[PDB]
Amino acid sequence: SGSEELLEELRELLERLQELLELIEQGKITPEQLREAIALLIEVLQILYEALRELAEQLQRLREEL
Amino acid sequence: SGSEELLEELRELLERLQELLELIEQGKITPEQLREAIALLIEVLQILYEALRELAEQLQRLREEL
Amino acid sequence: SGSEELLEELRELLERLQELLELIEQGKITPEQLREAIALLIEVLQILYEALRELAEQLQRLREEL
Repeated sequence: SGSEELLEELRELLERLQELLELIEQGKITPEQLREAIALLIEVLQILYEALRELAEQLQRLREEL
Repeated sequence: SGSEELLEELRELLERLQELLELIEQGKITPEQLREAIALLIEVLQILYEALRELAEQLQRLREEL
Repeated sequence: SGSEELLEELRELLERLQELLELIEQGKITPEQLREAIALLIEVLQILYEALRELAEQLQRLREEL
């Protein structure tokens, strides 16, 4: 579906966020990397919101098919 | 549905987060704005979690209608 | 379902994020706590992404059951 393609981007961005998470856990993240992590969180969330909207549209269209 | 109303709030908060993202991309965000972005990310996520829970409840109720 | 178990972890992590949000709103959060909040946002998002993928798989399997 389309939701899938969106989930692929969630996946890759989250792999970079996983690296930033491990830097936080290690105590090594710089201010520039904290700003990168904030930006990636916003980018991920915008895509996850769109995938949510598409899944809600599918569920309500099928609710309208019964 | 109810999920929709929740998605509207995700939408507006995300428009402010889009502005903060562009400040990060420009290299211009202040510490106060980084703190604002973190707060908005938490607020958005709380709403997206509730919308997720409602959609999972709908899917499992329909799973129970078949 | 499985999505539920995932939503429980979203719930608890979000209760700690709620506390960090209130510190931001009060003007009292430290840099260490800002880093904690960023890490928790990434952890929550990884779980919410997995719960999204599972719900999309369920919807598309049922789409394939009609």
